[PDB]
Amino acid sequence: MSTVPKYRDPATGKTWSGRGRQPAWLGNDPAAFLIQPDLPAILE
Repeated sequence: MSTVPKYRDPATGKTWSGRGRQPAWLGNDPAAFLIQPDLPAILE
């Protein structure tokens, strides 16, 4: 494992990571579906 998700579509649950060919759902407003640290990165 060497990469991590960056975006997640709220309509279908699909994900992307800022690498390779960009998704079709990405091509409208990137800020709407970005993944964010809603909880600390020190949790399991």
